[PDB]
Amino acid sequence: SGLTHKRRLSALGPGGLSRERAGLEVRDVHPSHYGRMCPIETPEGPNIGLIGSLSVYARVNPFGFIETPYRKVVDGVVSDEIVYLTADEEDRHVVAQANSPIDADGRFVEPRVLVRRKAGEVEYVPSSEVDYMDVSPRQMVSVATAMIPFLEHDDANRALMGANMQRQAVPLVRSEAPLVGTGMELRAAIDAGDVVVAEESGVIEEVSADYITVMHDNGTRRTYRMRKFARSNHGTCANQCPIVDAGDRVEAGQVIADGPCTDDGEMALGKNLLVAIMPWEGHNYEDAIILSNRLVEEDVLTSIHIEEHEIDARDTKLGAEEITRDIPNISDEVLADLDERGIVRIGAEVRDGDILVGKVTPKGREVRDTSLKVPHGESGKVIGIRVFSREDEDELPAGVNELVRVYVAQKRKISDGDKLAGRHGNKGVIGKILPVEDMPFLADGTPVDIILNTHGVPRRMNIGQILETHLGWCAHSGWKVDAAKGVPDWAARLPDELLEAQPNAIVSTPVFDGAQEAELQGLLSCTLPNRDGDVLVDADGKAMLFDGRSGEPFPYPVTVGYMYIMKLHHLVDDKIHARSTGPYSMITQQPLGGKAQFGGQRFGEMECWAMQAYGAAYTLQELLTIKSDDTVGRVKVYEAIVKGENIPEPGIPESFKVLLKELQSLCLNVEVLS
Amino acid sequence: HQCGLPKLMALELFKPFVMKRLVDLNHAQNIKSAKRMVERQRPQVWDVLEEVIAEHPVLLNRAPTLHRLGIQAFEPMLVEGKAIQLHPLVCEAFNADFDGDQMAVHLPLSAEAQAEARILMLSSNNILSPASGRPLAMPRLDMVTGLYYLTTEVPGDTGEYQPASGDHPETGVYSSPAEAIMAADRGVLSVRAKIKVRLTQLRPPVEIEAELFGHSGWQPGDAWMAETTLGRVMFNELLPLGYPFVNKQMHKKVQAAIINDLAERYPMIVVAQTVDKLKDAGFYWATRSGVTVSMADVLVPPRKKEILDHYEERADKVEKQFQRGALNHDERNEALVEIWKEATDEVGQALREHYPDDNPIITIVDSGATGNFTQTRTLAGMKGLVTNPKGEFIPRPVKSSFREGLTVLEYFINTHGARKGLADTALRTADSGYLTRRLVDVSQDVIVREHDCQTERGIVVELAERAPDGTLIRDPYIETSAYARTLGTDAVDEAGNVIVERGQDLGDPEIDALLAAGITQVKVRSVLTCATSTGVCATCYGRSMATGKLVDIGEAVGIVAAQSIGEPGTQLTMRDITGGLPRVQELFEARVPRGKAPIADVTGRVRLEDGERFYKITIVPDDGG
Amino acid sequence: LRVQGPREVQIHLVREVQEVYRAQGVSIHDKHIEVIVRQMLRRVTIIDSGSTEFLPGSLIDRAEFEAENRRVVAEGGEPAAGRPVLMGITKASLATDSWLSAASFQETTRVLTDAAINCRSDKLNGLKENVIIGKLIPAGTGINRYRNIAVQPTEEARAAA
Amino acid sequence: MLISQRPTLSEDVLTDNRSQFVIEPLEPGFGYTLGNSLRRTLLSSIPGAAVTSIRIDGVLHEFTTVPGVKEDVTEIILNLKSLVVSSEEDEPVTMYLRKQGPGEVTAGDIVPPAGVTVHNPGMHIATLNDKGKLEVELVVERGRGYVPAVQNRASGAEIGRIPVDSIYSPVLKVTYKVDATRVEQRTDFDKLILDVETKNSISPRDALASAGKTLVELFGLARELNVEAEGIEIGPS
Amino acid sequence: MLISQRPTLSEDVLTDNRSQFVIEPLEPGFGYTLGNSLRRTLLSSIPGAAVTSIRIDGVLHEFTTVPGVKEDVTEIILNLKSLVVSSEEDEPVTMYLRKQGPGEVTAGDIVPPAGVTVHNPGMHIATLNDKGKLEVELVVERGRGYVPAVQNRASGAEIGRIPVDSIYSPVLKVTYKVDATRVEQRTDFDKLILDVETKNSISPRDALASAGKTLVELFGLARELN
Amino acid sequence: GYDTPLGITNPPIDELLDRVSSKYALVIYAAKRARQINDYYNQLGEGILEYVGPLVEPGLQEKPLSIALREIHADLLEHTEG
Amino acid sequence: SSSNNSVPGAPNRVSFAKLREPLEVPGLLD
RNA sequence: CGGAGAGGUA
Ligand SMILES: [Mg+2]
Ligand SMILES: [Zn+2]
Repeated sequence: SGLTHKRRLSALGPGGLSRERAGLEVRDVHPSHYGRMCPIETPEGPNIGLIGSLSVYARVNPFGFIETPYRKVVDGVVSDEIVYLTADEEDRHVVAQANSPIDADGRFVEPRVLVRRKAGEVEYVPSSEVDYMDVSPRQMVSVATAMIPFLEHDDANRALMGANMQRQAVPLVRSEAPLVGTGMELRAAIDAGDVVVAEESGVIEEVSADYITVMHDNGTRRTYRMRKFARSNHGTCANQCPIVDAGDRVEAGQVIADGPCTDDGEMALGKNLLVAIMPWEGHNYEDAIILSNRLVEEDVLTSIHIEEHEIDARDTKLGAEEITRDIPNISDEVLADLDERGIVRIGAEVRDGDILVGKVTPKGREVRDTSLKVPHGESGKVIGIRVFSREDEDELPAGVNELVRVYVAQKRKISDGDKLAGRHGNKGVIGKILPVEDMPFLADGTPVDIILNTHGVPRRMNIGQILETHLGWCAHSGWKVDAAKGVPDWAARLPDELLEAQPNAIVSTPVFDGAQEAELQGLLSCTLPNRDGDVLVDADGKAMLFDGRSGEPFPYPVTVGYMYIMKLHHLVDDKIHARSTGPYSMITQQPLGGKAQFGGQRFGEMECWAMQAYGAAYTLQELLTIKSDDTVGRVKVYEAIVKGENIPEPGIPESFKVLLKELQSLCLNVEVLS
Repeated sequence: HQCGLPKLMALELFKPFVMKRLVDLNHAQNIKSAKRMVERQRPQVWDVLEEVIAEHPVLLNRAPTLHRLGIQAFEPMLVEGKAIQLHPLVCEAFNADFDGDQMAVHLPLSAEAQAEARILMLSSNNILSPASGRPLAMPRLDMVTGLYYLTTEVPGDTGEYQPASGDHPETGVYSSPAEAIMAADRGVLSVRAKIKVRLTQLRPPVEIEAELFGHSGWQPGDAWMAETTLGRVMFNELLPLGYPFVNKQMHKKVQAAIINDLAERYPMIVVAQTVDKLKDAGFYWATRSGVTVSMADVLVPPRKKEILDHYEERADKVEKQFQRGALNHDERNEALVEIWKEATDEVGQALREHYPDDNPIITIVDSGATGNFTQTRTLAGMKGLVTNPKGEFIPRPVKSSFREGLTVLEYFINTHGARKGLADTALRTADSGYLTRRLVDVSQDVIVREHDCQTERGIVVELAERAPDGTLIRDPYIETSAYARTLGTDAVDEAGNVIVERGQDLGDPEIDALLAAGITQVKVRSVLTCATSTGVCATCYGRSMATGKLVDIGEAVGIVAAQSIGEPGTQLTMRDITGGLPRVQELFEARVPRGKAPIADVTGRVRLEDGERFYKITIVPDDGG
Repeated sequence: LRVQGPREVQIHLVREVQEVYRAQGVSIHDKHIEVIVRQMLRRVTIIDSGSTEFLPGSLIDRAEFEAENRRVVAEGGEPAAGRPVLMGITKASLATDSWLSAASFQETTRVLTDAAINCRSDKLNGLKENVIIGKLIPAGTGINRYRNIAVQPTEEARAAA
Repeated sequence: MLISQRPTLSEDVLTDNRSQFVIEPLEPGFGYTLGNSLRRTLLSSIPGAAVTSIRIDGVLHEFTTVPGVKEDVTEIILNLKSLVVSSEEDEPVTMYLRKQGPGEVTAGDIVPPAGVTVHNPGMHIATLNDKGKLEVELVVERGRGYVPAVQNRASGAEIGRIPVDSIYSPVLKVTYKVDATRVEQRTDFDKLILDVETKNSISPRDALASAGKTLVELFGLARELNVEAEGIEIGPS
Repeated sequence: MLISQRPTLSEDVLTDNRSQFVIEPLEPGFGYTLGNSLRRTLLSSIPGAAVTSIRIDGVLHEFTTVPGVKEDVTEIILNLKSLVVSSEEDEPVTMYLRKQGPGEVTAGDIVPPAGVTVHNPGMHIATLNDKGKLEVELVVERGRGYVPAVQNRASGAEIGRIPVDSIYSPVLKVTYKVDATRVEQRTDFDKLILDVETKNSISPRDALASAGKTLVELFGLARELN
Repeated sequence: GYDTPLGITNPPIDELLDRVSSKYALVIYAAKRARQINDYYNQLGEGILEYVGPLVEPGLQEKPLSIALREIHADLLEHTEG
Repeated sequence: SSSNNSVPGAPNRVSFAKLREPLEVPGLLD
């Protein structure tokens, strides 16, 4: 997310377009965007097109315009000496697609190769006309869109959704790099600044959870300190753990420690889960998801989150503000946790409502116990307290003495409502977490971990997820193409070291130059047995599953495999919210807004139209009078419900009286005749 | 009628009720103790909470509330978790999927308020869309697939009926559906094989009842032989007892017909229970339908290369003609566009022919569940032409499907047109909101006030103009111009007696009788002609589409009309003459369209002369002016 | 409307909107569009002021126009000339008798200042206004017929208790 | 270990022979575990008796009609097939049904030898007209579950005998569901709702008891590997 | 057609922690159902032992790092959770692991009291470089199925206590394959082949026995009508 | 011709709308009867004067609206318009 | 061939790449 | 808890 933020092209700033005013000619893909701005990975809402992303190979010239590398092709020879062309000069010449079949001899196979002619018109042409060439089939896409495997098999909309989702995956407690990634994951992590790349080659001397100490090849020692369990801008843990031993030798530019979402230096935003593509009893209905309970018991998707609570004691004109332990008009039991200074002892599970920092307000006893407490909907242990004291000549703001701050951390397992999503735009919310017993299990008893509805794939034109599932099965099982008598025809151009792979063999399919369909067919045709000489998944890629709920085998084979899915930062724990009564607004006496200060959901203007259309008059009247801004009405309704008495009658909206006063203030004698 | 509610949300919404019940049950001597018990969640608050929330409707709301059914009242049930559980059938009404959508919960308090929530707004009572009266609690997606699979007859299946061979008696005849189910659970019978059963609980069809029982009826308990598949027996066992046997493959149209017939003939509770049972059956049998996706299931047309080369030759000939100056740029682009459109159509035809009838993709498409064959072509055959940012087609065109994998240029030129779609969707929802607000404001004070103004003014509906050679062809758009009206006059044909009396709802039987009688026009009462001083009358408005009966005397029909016209604004695309949402805006605002095409003012011949940038359309005054 | 009258423009508007909606495969029964069109064709423009106090060129509602003409003829006749007129939905929305509804709809400053000049009194008879003041909307279960039902046990059931 | 809830078996009689049994607080995975086992054991474990084959005089090759009888052969076949007969002898016993002249043929008109008993004497087998005569010989052997028609073992042994499907099981139809039933900080448990429909031979209560016996025997055989093993016990009463 | 042969169960031992049990003759169609009943019972209702909570010397919370270990404490928990214990005491017991100085720290170094026995020595726990000391106290307890982290405040405990999720499942994986004999003679039957694979805490025979006992109890409760 | 209505959907709404003309009428019918039943409940401890308790035997704790709807279904009550 | 050679500790992630790589991805934050 | 801005979800 950070790396994509640092490479964003926002067209809306002071001196730039306005979101409300921006039209439809700017919110578009221009043929000059090829290799300079990504035609995918755009905000899905009102910022559709006003916030782009800089492509992978693009760079900015001294003036400010963007340039993209090419590969100067001369006399039909695709020569090196890349030249960074700009858009204007790009128009003049004719660019060639790198996926074009260069025969390693500086000459295309066929004469007709598609090229962006002048004004982004793709056309064929003879090799003499061709002037330049792309660097890679993977140049127009950005850094987060390049991590989608089988991108060319997804439709632009779903690829955009997947690219915008890879930036939302939460760091899981454990990380697992994809079996079927693309390759833009080691560089996307070493160029993001979260993996601690070694400064200079050397030999690790002492490696611990909090410090590596590279003993350089010149007698110098450079200890790398690991930021353990920190808080990111979005409350997500920032674990860094060493991945080297005390005897290893590292090289300059080598990854020496993992980061938040990393596995051996590569981006790992999710986990590899065994997935079935069948509809199942309607629980995975309309984009919902069914998870196995194994993902909850084994912490397969269990993210650590940290919240940052702060409170300060201002000098104020009156003076004497102090963070004291003794809380006026308080109980002893509630004060047990606080330490001598008045700060909770680190390692205590501060549940919602518990005291964190006893603060008194000497309104120069005039001391309100305005103590920082575990806010509404918070929990978890206290992992760190930071207090800055004026007496310690700290750089505090003007007019304070202490700036105590607390961190509460909480491990959130995956539950019903969380928003797992693959890399292809196949987002959904967990509809049910089935127990591991009643799950479709393969012939060998292995229960599938997740079930995805069949009706979501063909409609949305993101078949790339199915290919990812097949190749994930192939990678997990391992394969061995039998070249006993000549290599197979479908594997002639398959690279060596890919004709045989041991189980759990991570592969990569570059974004636009990866695994063809025939190669997937073949690698499914030849896969190793699991433990006994039984192949659980046939050539089609579909297994014969057993319904764990009833026992009978499903009548037809079911597509199974391993798909990489990511836990998005849209957990249900942050969205559930309810109000019976609480804080009310001040000017208009309506309730307050937002989950933070309790707050109440807004009965919008077009939710009054629905009630009026229903003809429900009394419900609308009560909602607008005795629930919102009829103060006497509100209190009497509460008393009526707590007691047994009938619900009272309404009054006058305080909002209407506010409007009357404002209309008078304008200079208009509004009056309510009789 | 039910919704699942997180217990930790119910505990907060129903806090005063729980406090009162705790004090009542002596679990807290005073209100403060009960409040503390609720705050600390002692193990008995849940026990009293399930009693408290029992039979207390809760209005679930989703934003945007585009139409009336965006707010519906369900019965709360505590569910373990932190997510509201929404019954799958109200998803279409709320327009709610499960990809992260949230919903608001509202609890009415006063006895009046709960009466509205339980009668006016209960979900089970709201099955028909007020915009058109079509059912909205109809099975869809997985339910449609499951019922389509269950109700299918596949020839040559296990346990199929076989005649006598002259050596052994008939085979595949079952004494009752219980025996058929017993055979199916033993593997000897397939739930989609034609069999002859002896039914005694399913009402026979009309013709079979007429030619077997006659008399008065089938008098349940009476037996009759039915040659059908076990699945169709199971499906018809979910319809009401009195419903005639439906031996058909349950496409989504067929299921819609069943649901609408139940709505128009049976009480609403019967319809609700029927849709619930169909939901259960469809969800059960969609799991067993074996619908999955694999690249082996996505078959490709066999001779795609041949067709592509054939049309590439035409493209080459057009290009050479353009090179020799035979035509300009526009003609070349038009010719290539036509060539490649023909190519895409031919490839789609070949792909349609190639797929079997049981391919899961084709099963889901033909089942009416979701999607169309355009998407199937795009996935398997070829995507075809793509649009420039201006709007003109790219003459390349895209030539690789999403199964074979698009090249770099094809993907780029596809994104070209995809982004415009997304952006226009956003801008058009923004515009449709404003249009709906204006429509709700203009017609907020139209209310049914009188039961009948007893006027005679009315409007005439086209109602199936007669054919030239002589035949009564039904007008295609009659469901939205003649049904749910009340006649302003009587109907008499060929000096015959009155076919339909004045003041009739003019439903299916009435329109069928009118067409059989052989009359093409009828005058019906319309709100345009209501004589009430303030608001429309109930008879002029006609049937209330939602309830299926005559509109009530307090109905706020203006807001309903505004919402019904303004809810399908997102569906209506924003696509020099305006032809979309801008056209609707400049219509309802009556601004000056886009091109004010002149209209005639008097009858007579025209003496048009042709020029450039103008004409001379002069109309002779046949009247004589 | 000027050439073929109000009925023709009504059918034309209904047909146009239905064409636009049918093109996109959306079914809306014509009675909703008819309600809206009825609302659009409510007023008449004043050609001749006459003895009645109607400024020429001012669009007044049909009820007021007819009633004032019928009053004037009964008490010193000089009937006023009036042509049927078509108004967009914004003009019709802002021309309401209630300055409160029009003010809450759009152009609050213009509506409020013109109301202040004309000293208009708002009969709180609408739905939006009754919502604003927090009184029962005159619709559905707010009609005088329904809010004043008289429930009571029957004499037989009363005795049985 | 011990389970603190101990589900409760409650029955709700609907018809003279049709019930809807409801268990209750079942640990939150046992609604199906025992439900489907009980369904299949109710269907095919319970011994019963049904007609295996019949022979009708006058019908050897042509199976289109029976002379002197209004109904075709297949209707007679599937009317006899729905004959609730209970037997004790393990051997296949033979029954004869003969009637002459116009009238109605009823299940009571078949003479049952010592053994087989017709639990539904009133059942419309056939009608007769024009001095018609019917004489059909049945064979009954006690079995279990549903057994489709068995083809002739020796074709030369009999030419008139024709086999029919055998619904040995006295239980006709069983269906089950599960629901969530608890407010005890855990609204996640199961409630199995059986729906047993049986013939006149056995009341659904006794059929459910027999299925329970069968499953107890099978799972006791399973448990015999280790008697003193630690497991979950519902407890006595 | 009254098949006269009661089901008989025979066992096959493929290895110490796996075995195939064969049950025949079952009535046709009643193989899958019985096998699935046994599978469901085995995968959810087999009692076992697991660690309930821990306490390491110099850590107050579970989001810190012991000095001298390459494994953050969280990874130590993730490693410990893969232990395979078999306890006989019906009450919480305690186990201690003590190490100091260079060398890897594995489950073999654990010293259990009488009763509980660690069934997979040598897996991994942590590595100590030069100056790391690990003194971790475990609390083994008996249970069934799955039980989330027992809250520290709800059950009175100290600040240094770290509740750990407990998965008591002694069964690792289960399946079945039914061999159905379909013959025109109609002397049909089903042969079930149950493959129980336990995680070395209890032999598959014990797990099958526990499942049988549970199902016998339930269907005996179902046998109270007549 | 239907299975036993359960919960909020009991009694059937069509059998209720038989007693009245409009759902708007049944709304106020049930609301007013529920108010009267609640008034009886709150007056039982105090001096019972005119608020007559429910007529159909109320369930274990059936809320007043449910009892009123059952009474309207059994047709104990009578209503007049205004 | 494989993932890459530029990064020393690159995991052995084999690639289905057919085309070669004339240039290496620049510094992304550059 | 009032304003301004940014990002995001449906
Ligand atoms: Mg959604
Ligand atoms: Zn009228």
